[PDB]
Amino acid sequence: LDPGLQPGNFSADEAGAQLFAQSYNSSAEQVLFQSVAASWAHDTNITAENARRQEEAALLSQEFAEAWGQKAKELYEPIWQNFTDPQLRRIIGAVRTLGSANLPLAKRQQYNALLSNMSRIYSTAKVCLPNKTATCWSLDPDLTNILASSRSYAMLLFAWEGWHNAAGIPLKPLYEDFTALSNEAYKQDGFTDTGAYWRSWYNSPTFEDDLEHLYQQLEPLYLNLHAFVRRALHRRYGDRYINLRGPIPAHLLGDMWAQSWENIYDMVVPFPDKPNLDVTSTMLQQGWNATHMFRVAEEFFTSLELSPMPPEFWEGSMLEKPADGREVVCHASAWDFYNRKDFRIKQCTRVTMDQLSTVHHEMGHIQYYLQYKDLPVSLRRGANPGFHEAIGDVLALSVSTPEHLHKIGLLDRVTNDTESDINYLLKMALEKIAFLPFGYLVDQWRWGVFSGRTPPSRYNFDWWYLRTKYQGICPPVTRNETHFDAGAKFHVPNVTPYIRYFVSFVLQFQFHEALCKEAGYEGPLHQCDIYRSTKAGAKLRKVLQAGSSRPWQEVLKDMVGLDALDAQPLLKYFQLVTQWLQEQNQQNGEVLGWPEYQWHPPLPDNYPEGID
Ligand SMILES: *[C@@H]1O[C@H](CO)[C@@H](O[C@@H]2O[C@H](CO)[C@@H](O[C@@H]3O[C@H](CO)[C@@H](O)[C@H](O)[C@@H]3O)[C@H](O)[C@H]2NC(C)=O)[C@H](O)[C@H]1NC(C)=O
Ligand SMILES: CC[C@H](C)[C@H](NC(C)=O)C(=O)N[C@@H](Cc1ccc(O)cc1)C(=O)N[C@@H](Cc1ccc(O)cc1)P(=O)(O)O
Ligand SMILES: *[C@@H]1O[C@H](CO)[C@@H](O[C@@H]2O[C@H](CO)[C@@H](O)[C@H](O)[C@H]2NC(C)=O)[C@H](O)[C@H]1NC(C)=O
Ligand SMILES: *[C@@H]1O[C@H](CO[C@@H]2O[C@@H](C)[C@@H](O)[C@@H](O)[C@@H]2O)[C@@H](O)[C@H](O)[C@H]1NC(C)=O
Ligand SMILES: O=C(O)CSCC(=O)O
Ligand SMILES: [Cl-]
Ligand SMILES: [Zn+2]
Repeated sequence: LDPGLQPGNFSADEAGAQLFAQSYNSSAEQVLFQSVAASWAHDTNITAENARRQEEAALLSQEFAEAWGQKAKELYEPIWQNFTDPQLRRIIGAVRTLGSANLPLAKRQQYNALLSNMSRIYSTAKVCLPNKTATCWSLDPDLTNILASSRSYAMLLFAWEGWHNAAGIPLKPLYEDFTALSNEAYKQDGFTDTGAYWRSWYNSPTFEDDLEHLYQQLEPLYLNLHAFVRRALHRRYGDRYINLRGPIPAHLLGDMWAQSWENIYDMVVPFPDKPNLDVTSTMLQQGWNATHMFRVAEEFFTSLELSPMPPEFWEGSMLEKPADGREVVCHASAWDFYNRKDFRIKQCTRVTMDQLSTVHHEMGHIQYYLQYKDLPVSLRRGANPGFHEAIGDVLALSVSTPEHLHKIGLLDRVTNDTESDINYLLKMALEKIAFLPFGYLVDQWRWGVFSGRTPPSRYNFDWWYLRTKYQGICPPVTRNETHFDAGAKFHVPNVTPYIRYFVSFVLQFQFHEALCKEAGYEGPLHQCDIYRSTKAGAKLRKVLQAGSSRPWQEVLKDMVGLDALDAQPLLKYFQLVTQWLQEQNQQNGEVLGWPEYQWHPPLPDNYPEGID
């Protein structure tokens, strides 16, 4: 790539490996910077030239990783793993893994070009109306808003079917080629497949057993929530479109992927007439904008004596969807340019309660970057990716409490009684409990694809098996193997792992319990607010500053006092609504689960032409 960035002479000792690590990280910052810079230029401004520059930067990275990774094994292949320094062998281990740099140039370009094509197709896909193909809808905000607020079966379906056909179908041939190239690359590193590489980041010999054990404890909660919500949908949409012993049609839960259910809170509220805990209409009434939401988030972090967002963030970030007519990736993201200075968020922010927590979630990533920027490049990661995803969510739990919402002016009164307490915990259940099966299943699908279990001829078949098995949902229309419904979820074509979200959703409640203890708080865990707790903030600062220097299991014991992940804090948090939901399901004579697994709803009568 460039002589200055290539490695020189180092001895085959542990002492030389320390010198090797320092020279690697120094040159790496420059390589990562141009790569992240070119990705930013593309994702905020999607064109052919920016894609070309993106791919050109991707090649240089692979050239860098090859030279240093090849030189690492040359010097340290047999002797590494036997070093006394835990931090060193972690760094050296990551360096010898070349990834897509194991491929020849011809295949490197194919690998890099596929990523850009899959990314381009996903973010530029549109849904046009069939009769008057003029006003085509994008995913964000148009289809997102339709799925959130529309209560028309036909309209919801048209949006769901349109998006899955638009994104999915053209992605399939490209995703097949990527999977083969990805496996070829990571097999030369000694992994069975790419999936095995992804799972290794959690450095646990019994990882799949642990996750499976956690979900078994969490399944009863989802089953009761599922049943209760199914009953409410039955009353709304009727006996034809809802089967009380079958799976719920996947377009009715208020979300394109049915990943979180908060948008149907109004339909399923236990005790209505009380102050609406969805503060979205108040935000719009008071005139909240994107800039307000990020600053409200920032203030929460600084109240814990964590770092404020630097000048570069406010200068560089994209906090609203451009009105220039530009084509942008609207999926929210948090950016580290590896120059210990430039940090940014790219978000097509809408003024809504769930977006306010998304803002917190994205700012949690940034806060992480800010806390470990002084560490060496290889250690600028979370203890595991799940830690990175859980920081912003932990604070959001405090923020969402009716007491805190009152303090920031979004809720006029909170009568502390049993009925308000059930209203809130159900709302949080629709956000947190509903997601668990989806967070768990996405990577199970991908682990099967990478391992060869799920060939192209079974992509959709295996996707909907897992969707039905875990979420208890069915496709609102018939699907075959021309469709590729997994590709209609951002993370699949953008090749970024999803298991971190299941880990994060379990872990954020372990964190929340630990911080409320250190805040000196007592009483029900779901009414805790760590706002302005410098003591709780000093606990968070230490884990964030650790980065990836210490193994996540020991980092977790210093914080929570336990070696591993644990479902108890999550169960403790929700206990009251769990008992309440079981009570209600028994009184309604509900069947938990979906015994009629084959059932699918019929089409609307004049769909699509006529209904529009
Ligand atoms: C809303 O109502 C709930 C239910 O009554 C309140 O929970 C109760 O809060 C009080 C005061 O914080 C807790 O008192 C504490 O009890 C422990 C004993 O475990 C004691 O060591 C402390 O010194 C303190 O006296 C009480 O435990 C707690 N009840 C339960 C069942 O957890 C809640 O505080 C109310 N929320 C608001 C904002 O007023
Ligand atoms: C093109 C660069 C990426 C956008 C970025 N990488 C860098 C070096 O800034 C990155 O992976 N950021 C992670 C948050 C994250 C970052 C690092 C971690 O170790 C873990 C999480 C992130 O923003 N994830 C988001 C989803 C996402 C993930 C990857 C993308 O390319 C785009 C969006 P979120 O989970 O907040 O919905
Ligand atoms: C979007 O990217 C394109 C390039 O892919 C940018 O277009 C160039 O802009 C520079 C700077 O003004 C001009 O000198 C070039 O003539 C343009 N080239 C082409 C091919 O159009 C464009 O500026 C970017 N848009 C934004 C808002 O940054
Ligand atoms: C896959 O399905 C395609 C379209 O689906 C069919 O027609 C639409 C309008 C709906 O009525 C739906 O229920 C039907 O299944 C077919 O055109 C295509 O041939 C199918 N692909 C394969 C390989 O069979
Ligand atoms: O809602 C979020 O952003 C957190 S869950 C991850 C996802 O979006 O798929
Ligand atoms: Cl992950
Ligand atoms: Zn995230």
